[PDB]
Amino acid sequence: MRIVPFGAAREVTGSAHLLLAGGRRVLLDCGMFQGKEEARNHAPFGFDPKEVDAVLLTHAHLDHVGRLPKLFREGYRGPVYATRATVLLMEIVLEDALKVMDEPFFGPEDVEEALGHLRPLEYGEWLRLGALSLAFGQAGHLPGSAFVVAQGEGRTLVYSGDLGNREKDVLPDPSLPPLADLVLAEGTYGDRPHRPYRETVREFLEILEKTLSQGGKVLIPTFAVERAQEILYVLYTHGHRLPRAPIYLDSPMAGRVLSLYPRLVRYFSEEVQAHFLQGKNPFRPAGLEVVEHTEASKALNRAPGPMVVLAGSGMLAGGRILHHLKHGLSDPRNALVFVGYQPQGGLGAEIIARPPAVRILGEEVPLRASVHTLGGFSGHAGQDELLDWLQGEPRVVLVVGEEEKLLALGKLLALRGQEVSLARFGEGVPV
Ligand SMILES: [Zn+2]
Repeated sequence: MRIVPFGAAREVTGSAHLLLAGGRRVLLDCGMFQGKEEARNHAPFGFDPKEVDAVLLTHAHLDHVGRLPKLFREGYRGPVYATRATVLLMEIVLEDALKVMDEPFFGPEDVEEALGHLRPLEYGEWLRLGALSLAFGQAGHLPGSAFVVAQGEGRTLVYSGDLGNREKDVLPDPSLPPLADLVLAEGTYGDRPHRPYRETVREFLEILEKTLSQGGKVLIPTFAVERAQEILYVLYTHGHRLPRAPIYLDSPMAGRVLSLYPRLVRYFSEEVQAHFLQGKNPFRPAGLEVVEHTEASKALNRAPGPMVVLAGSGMLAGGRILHHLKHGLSDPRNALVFVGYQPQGGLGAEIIARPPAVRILGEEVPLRASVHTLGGFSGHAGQDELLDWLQGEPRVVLVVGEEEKLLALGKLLALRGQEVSLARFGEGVPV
């Protein structure tokens, strides 16, 4: 038994790892490369898709599912297991990827073909292929998120996928992994832990209080898959002490996802499940409004506050949020609140730099609006949490993250007495 990395090796995008054991060949995740590496999506998988017996999916994010349609595109026709949640979320996610995609590497034909082979698999359910036994573990990174426990040949392998940030309240706690012979783990935040959730929420409400009372606009760039609605959960549960203001979820995508949430109750925390039981939907705070078209979205640019606005892209790589910033950043009474990680060398980091003005949609705009960075809202397990999850495991191979982060995590693991290595593309590791 051995696992072969085929993405997310000394990098963060591209998750896909071939499991070779018991004459069977299981594909663990199959995501697209993003950012600067985006062209690699056109390159070859590094293995014959046609020779895959089955593929498992940890969660619906593009960086872990994005290259599945390409897998079918080239022949593969086996089953693709995932949680109901991961399945339903994937449809929304992929149809959007198709639509919002400059240079395609797969077609609509490849999409339904892929969606068509998806087969449900829930936490604690065991799959069997030859002597190989597979099952999903609770990851708490998204609804339906999970880590893979592969067991066979007298060995045991644990694949982490993306471990969530246990401190938040929407998803349930990640599960400790079973003691394994080998753990293929992520390290997005191998260098540092996040600011505590609790105090992050507090600082969050603080910002809203001040901004909303002076009739300002609270701008919140956000991803449409889970971050957008988690922010709406906070609003929903602290909305009793917040000044009245319309809440605009300026992202059709984010809405579709929201609509789907009620159908996913089981996948959330006991707290979130308790609300749904009282007949209420904690993802819909008062005055919530989902903006469908550009016309209304642009009117919000020139609409006096107070108002809370949410829009993507979450990395500010484009989207309606730019238009909101282009017209809301020069008023000191408004507040920009980053709730997601901002890549370096981007407008995000650039804005946090705090120059006198910034370029947006071809126009240097004075930066007076106050800026904030609430990292406590990260959906990834921080370094302290990483060390916890990984505790006790004899051997660990690192994926997902930048060399440095992974090395930082590595060093700590090593000094702890654990064996470790950063995965390499192609170079398999013995389970
Ligand atoms: Zn993810």
